[PDB]
Amino acid sequence: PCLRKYKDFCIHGECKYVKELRAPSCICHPGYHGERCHGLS
Amino acid sequence: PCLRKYKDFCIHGECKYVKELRAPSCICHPGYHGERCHGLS
Amino acid sequence: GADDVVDSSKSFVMENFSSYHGTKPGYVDSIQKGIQKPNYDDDWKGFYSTDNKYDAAGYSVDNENPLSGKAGGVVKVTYPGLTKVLALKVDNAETIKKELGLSLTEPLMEQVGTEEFIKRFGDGASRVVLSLPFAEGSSSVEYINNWEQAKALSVELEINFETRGKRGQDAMYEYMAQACAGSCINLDWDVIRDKTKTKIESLKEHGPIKNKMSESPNKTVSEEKAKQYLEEFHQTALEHPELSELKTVTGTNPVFAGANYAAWAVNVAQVIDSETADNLEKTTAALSILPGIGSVMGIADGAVHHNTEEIVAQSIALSSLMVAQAIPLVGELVDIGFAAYNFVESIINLFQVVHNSYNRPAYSPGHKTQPFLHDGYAVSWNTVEDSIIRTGFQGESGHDIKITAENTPLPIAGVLLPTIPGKLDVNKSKTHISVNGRKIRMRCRAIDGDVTFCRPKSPVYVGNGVHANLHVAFHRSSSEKIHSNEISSDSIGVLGYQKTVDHTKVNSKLSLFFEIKS
Amino acid sequence: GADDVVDSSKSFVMENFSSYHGTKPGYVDSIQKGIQKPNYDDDWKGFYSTDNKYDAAGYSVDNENPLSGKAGGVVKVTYPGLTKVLALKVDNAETIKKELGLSLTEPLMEQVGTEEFIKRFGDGASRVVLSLPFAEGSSSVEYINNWEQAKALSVELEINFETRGKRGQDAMYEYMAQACAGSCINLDWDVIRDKTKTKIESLKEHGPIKNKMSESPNKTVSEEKAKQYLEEFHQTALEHPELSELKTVTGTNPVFAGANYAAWAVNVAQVIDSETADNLEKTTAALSILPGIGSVMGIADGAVHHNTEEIVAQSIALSSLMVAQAIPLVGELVDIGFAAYNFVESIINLFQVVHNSYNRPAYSPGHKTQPFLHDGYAVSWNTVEDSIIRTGFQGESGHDIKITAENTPLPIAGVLLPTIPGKLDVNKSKTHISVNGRKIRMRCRAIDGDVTFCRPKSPVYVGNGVHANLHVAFHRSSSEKIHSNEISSDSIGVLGYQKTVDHTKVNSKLSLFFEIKS
Repeated sequence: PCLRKYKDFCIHGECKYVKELRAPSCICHPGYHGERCHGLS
Repeated sequence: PCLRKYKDFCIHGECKYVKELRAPSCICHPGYHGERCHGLS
Repeated sequence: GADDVVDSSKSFVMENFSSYHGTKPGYVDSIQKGIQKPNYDDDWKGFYSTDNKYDAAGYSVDNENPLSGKAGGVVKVTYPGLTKVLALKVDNAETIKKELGLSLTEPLMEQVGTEEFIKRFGDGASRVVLSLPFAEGSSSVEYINNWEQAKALSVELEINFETRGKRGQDAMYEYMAQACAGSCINLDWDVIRDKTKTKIESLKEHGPIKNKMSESPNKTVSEEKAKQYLEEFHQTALEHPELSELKTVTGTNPVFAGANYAAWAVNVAQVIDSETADNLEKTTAALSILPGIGSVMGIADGAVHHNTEEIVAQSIALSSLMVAQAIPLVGELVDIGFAAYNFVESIINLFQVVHNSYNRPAYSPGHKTQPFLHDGYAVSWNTVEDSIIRTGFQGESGHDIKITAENTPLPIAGVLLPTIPGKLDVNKSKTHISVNGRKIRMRCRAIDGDVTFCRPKSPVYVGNGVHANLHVAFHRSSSEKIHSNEISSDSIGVLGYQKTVDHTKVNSKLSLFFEIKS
Repeated sequence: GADDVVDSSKSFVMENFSSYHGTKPGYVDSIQKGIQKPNYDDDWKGFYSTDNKYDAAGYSVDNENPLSGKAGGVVKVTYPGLTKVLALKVDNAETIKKELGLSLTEPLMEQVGTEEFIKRFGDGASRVVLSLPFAEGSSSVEYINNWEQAKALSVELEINFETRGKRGQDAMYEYMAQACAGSCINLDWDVIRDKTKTKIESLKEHGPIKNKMSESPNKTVSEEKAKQYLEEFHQTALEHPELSELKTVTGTNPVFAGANYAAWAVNVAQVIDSETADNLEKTTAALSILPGIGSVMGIADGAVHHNTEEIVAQSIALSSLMVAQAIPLVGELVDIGFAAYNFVESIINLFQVVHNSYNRPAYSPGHKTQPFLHDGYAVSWNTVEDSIIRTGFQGESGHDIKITAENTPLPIAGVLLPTIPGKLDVNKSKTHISVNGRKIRMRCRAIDGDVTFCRPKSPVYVGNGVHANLHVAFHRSSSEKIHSNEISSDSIGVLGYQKTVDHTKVNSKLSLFFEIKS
């Protein structure tokens, strides 16, 4: 689902659909934060 | 000034005018909180 | 070093050591005959009990359907003869074995069952039971029994929830409410179920309600326009005599506003679908990750305001009628059946979970290491010891308070320090605030003999990326202990920016409550 | 027990021990000839220096007018021969004397100067200097010299701010900016002073500005109606070509909205009066306890967005023109002279204080014990060790994360755990969240090999009076250390309620950043 629907959602992170909660998530790369891993700090 | 102007401001606390900041303050009694020491916890 | 992993103060030997165990449904009768055996740390394989029957109760739910299953029960298990309870300072088996000099190549609980271990650490008892603090934030402990030694246990029943055949998990939570009812919310959910049902039907058969129900566009619409309908429906619905008491306890607090019930109704409509709406577990599941629930629960400011069966019922009833109006405007299912059915059941369950949290002992904002969150700031004692002001000796003590703010730069005007002349005065020179490393001294001054006020020499701002540590230094001239009557205030008032509260310009007060000891 | 109060790792002996000292104004030349002597703890009487010249600089302001005085300078003081730096684990003199076996009936720093102490703890040196951590949140240390031993010091000048004759404390802060400029805000305040002055006059002589200045009711009005004027004046003023760059960097972030400059302008108008408006110390004093400053400073989200002389100047200029419009509407003084005069000076000083905070090293939200404050929640590592994930060994480790919310009951859907298979995996059974004592187990599941997701078995809410502790347990199967390239994410994602971010339903992510070590 990250391929099709939630593509490009995650900025500085890897998209992972969390089935249980029925929503995508972004595993922020080192130092980033945000639902979409938009910011550093 | 707590006598005249800021009377009854403090609920569950003792009024003390803080000269430096030019404003009253409420020293909350044990367990109370709030600018006016309105609540317990 | 046994003294390094064994908390001897909490270790002891006793005759007829008894504890409690949460029993899943379907195992209530069977477990009453004997304890029988059926992770990444093979060491903790064992039968687990607790010193608290109410905590034990919590563990009586279907592990299959954990959110909304039915409850099993609690049994009291006792060991015949003598039992050594060895409380542990750590829960790392490897570290425990090293310090206790054991086989690092075999599981921990199995070594705890060998006679070698029962001889050495047993201090006489027939068997040993490990004891670790139940959890962080609790006084209860967790008892870890060796599987073999545990067959020796004598199982006697304490309570059987399934036997009460009560809806959902009512029996279970009614039991837990006893913990405090010796705030303390002890409600009768049967009554609440009754009243809710009665009110939902009364609202439905009310002229104005039906009248407003017609003004409903009835087909999907933007959520912006949906809220506006629900808010209007709300104001109207709240006029109904049955909900008189809700209209009253609701008009003051913003959390309980109609806009809040409206946005809640819409949230629910947006996440429930035909699949979900059919299953109790699936529903309660969706509902539980939605914000704004405190609005219908009447919970805000550290208190459960909807403390009665009557008001609770009225809130749920209103929430259910609203959810029913919301569904066609943004949902996608069998429009209403859910609202009076599953929604009520799930929401009732969530109320029970949160009420249970408030009945449990806890440290309020500003106590021990709990943060006090107000006006954008977040302050708290650096450590538990900092929150404790000792007395009965002549001398100093220092106290660190972590301070920061959520985003934009917020000021710290100064700090109000309660004092007891002779026994507790401010050490004007050992007292400062350091902002990101910058140690800033403070101009202190006894306003009264009851409170000193310290103000930073250079301006102090905290925010995202700018933290500070306020270091209050106290001095004692008398070696006499502070007496209760003397304590005129038990908190330190950190002052933030200047606001206008009820017509008077005052500074944001962030409180750090302390305890006088020793 | 000397090992109990003396941090030997940080203790050492060196030839020509040198340190820095902040010199108040008027003492720059005199101190360059020799260190000479002139609280509730008589023990710490002594000459104080620091290992950091920039921190030392901070202490060069008039103790009389601490907020906005002028700067003195920094001198480097050196001890001839050998000097023993005895770093201390505590700052309680009484406790130090006991453990160091000294005269409990005489001051501490005086015993530190006696040959007896210099012999025993001196390890050879001619004198001893006490060393304590400068402050909480810093790497710098504070050197406490004995008054007698300190005459032996050789004073050499490092910097003289007063000699630069620069406005306010510009010289001083320009110096401190060097600390990072080897974010890092290194501005030229002279330029900013120029540009601001030029822009204020340009705005004043602009048609539309004058045009709007006339629509001003010019006499006291309600603050509700005042804001509306200032907001309109704002939109208009921001159209001016000189402020082009501000109009751009301002249109996105809400903090920088015209409503924010408007409410700020009004706050200022309300607290400044003829007395205050005349004095620089008194003004800066009033201004510093007002909220909303980040709006004119362009500071929000952990960043100083107004990073250039040009934008800084434009913001101050606009803020000054607005303050001038605000004064007649709710103030009570000589209507404008202040706005272009004292207001600019004070505000410039506050900018400098906050910029200095961001240039200093600090832990961001979610790092070490710093809380991460988002969507009403407040989470953070229980202790610094918890934020550190060790590697290079086979075995477990546990990690506590304090979680809570500001007011109403907020949910915790579950938690996302980054993993490196074989070196770092979740111990599904040693992992749980305890809410007010209630230990709740979690259903974990490796979504990928890169992240496991754990969800609480029973619903979890936190709020005012309802706190929780998430305990993440890690397991290592390989004794090989995790390598940098392997680390695909350095934080733990605690998920809150479900919101809608840029059209997609996602859960509030609260991040706890960690460090892999050992």
